[PDB]
Amino acid sequence: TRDQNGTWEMESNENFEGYMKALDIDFCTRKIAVRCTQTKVIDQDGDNFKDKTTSTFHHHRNYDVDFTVGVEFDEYTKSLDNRHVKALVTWEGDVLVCVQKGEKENRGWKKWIEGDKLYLELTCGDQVCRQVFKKK
Amino acid sequence: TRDQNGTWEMESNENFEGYMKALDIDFCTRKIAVRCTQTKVIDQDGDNFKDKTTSTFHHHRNYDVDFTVGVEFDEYTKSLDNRHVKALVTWEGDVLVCVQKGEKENRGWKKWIEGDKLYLELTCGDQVCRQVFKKK
Repeated sequence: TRDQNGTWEMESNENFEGYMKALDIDFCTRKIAVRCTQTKVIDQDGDNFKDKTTSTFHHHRNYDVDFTVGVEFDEYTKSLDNRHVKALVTWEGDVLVCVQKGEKENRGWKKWIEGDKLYLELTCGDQVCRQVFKKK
Repeated sequence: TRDQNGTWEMESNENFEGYMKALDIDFCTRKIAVRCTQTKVIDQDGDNFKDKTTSTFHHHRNYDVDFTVGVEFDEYTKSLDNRHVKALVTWEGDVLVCVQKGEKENRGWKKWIEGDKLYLELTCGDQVCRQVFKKK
């Protein structure tokens, strides 16, 4: 049949990355594009076509870590760089301090309550990231 | 206080990209990561900690094309390779066939209905991508 009218949801995708490579699309765009869902709305009147395609990219990660202060533990940093470190968490006053021994030097974090907010400083080498969280 | 229990929502995030760079996280991952929401649930019993962090990012793009079978038209392939092509769509039986004339050779697609599914084959050079769509 020639009638392509309808709302179409992509259910299978084969060799999208090979096609994109042939178009000289960079590895980054290919990595996001191949993870997208695709919805195609086709409005067709005889030989006249309107095609609206919506591509959607959705990312969710969960990263769960359990530890006991003072007991060195094995950490696999799956939510970041996916490396194995030997982490040791200790208290320095009211600050929670973690050294993450492994491939990277000067790697760890500090976590503390100040005001009614949670402060997190992550360090690796010469870089320090500071994050602040509020209670929900 | 040493009591870090609670559900925490990130409200400030500074030098995350520098920290990720030091961890050898590529720019492609970093651009997604800096856009994620972050919620941290800390369950703490004395020196025993469970930390569950969840990160989410959602993005959607639209690509809308109108054409008439047999009428050549100008197409700019944003959301793929960002090139200008002169597209010409024709019927070959009940198969909708398009040639995207331009820089890339053997570039085009075929679109047809078989059963109640929509089949799309995209071609560039020696690469063929095959996509199958179902009705919603």
